[PDB]
Amino acid sequence: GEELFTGVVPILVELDGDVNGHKFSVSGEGEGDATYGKLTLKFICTTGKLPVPWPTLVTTLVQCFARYPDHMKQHDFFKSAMPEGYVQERTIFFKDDGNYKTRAEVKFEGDTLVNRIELKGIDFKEDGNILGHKLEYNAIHGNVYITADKQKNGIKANFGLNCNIEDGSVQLADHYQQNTPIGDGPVLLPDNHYLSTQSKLSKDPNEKRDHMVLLEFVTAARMQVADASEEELSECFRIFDFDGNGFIDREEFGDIIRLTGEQLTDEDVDEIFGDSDTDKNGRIDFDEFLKMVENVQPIYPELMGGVQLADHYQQNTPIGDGPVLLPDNHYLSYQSKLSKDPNEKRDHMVLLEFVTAAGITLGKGEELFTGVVPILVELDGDVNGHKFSVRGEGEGDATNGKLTLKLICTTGKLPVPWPTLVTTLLMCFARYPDHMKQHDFFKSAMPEGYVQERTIFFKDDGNYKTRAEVKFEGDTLVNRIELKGIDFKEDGNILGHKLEYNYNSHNVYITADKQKNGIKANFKIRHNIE
Ligand SMILES: [Ca+2]
Ligand SMILES: [Ca+2]
Repeated sequence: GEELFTGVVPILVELDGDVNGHKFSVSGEGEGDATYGKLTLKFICTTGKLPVPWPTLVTTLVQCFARYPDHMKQHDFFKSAMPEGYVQERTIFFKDDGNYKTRAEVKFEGDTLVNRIELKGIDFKEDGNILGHKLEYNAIHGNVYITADKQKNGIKANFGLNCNIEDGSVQLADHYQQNTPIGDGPVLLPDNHYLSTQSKLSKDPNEKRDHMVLLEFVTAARMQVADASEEELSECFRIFDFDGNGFIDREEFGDIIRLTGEQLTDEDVDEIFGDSDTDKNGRIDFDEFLKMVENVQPIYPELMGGVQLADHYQQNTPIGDGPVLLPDNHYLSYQSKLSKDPNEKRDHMVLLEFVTAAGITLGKGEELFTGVVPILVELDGDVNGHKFSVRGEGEGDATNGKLTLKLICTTGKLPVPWPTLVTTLLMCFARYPDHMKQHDFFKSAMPEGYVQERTIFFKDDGNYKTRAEVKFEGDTLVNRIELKGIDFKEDGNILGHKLEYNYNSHNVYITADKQKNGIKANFKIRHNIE
């Protein structure tokens, strides 16, 4: 016990850095107010031009200023180590680039809180997104998951931080953190929890040097099921239970836990599954899931926090009278990269989709997709009376389950966010493994093609109804769509444009519909809000 953080405390930050031999120094000053979770800092590069983007360094450049609510004061390791302070060490893995390693001492000198850091970066690409300065200068946010490290009298933390790339895509930085106290005195060791962190980056008009003004909020939180509605907990469970049978099995848990962060091995996954399946029946029931949400703090905040759910109900029917393949149950694993063509002036979306068939253990018109195949996409839509059109082109590569599209709004400004149309705007380009080729309805209906219909239910907002014909005209695969949307809120997340420009991974669970000579599927899409 000793909260030197009752009122407003002055901060000093000093960083000495070396990334791929490019050395630099940063100095910062400002103030922290713990009782709100508020930091205000200005940082100067004192060595001229900073050889990495400012937002890569935000996390390195004072978690002692977090606001711990009254029910969590006994979980604040950071303040408990003051005034002698703590060592903070990290490794930060930039996906498809290099890594930073950092060591800092955070402590009081007089009445000023000081963060002193050495940072070493290696194996960066000289023209990747970091050394090539291809990151936007925006705002970053995330949740820092804290667990006790009893053996060092400290804490560990892990989190994935996303920063926007200039092309509209998203750069992942995987953080592994360790804190240990400098002095010998007692410290608070916490239950599992997280810091909700928002960072706002701006410039000072009156500063010539390379620099960053930072406004940051940090709030401690701990997920408790008692703080969520039956509806919210049901939804969360259904993300996991994507085959709809009412229980979570090991294959399901595998895929869906890996959406909470990139940091889990097959063994971590076996361990959490084993610990959550309290009666050892090989499935996680609803009650077991409730306790697993408190035990594994990332589950709810990462799957459902700041997320607009979109419930998809889908049906596919052949256009021709020819024989088709009606599959056994299975799913399509989807990953999606959204970006922007820097030379297109119209409102548009570049969409890259990776699609592979899974979920059956090894335990005719396919020939048309051997084959890089050109695509045409045409959508005409009406949402709450707002008319629009999209027209696009690209290519599908079935054997790598890859497709690329550029999609243009030809009616000016698109009155809904582009991500709400991703599922509407080519399942025939899935890669079906060799043991599942007899389960690929989509290719089997080509060249005459299939009708794809859906209803999409945006939680606490309106719905889209869609009908598309997917077929070959010549050597071009064509998706033609009508969409009708009703009962949207004019300032909800769709018509108010409050959805981020990125996309999560999802599994589409497919079952046969023998009575229609087709298939159906239902899946939940998770759209990030802001
Ligand atoms: Ca299930
Ligand atoms: Ca069980």
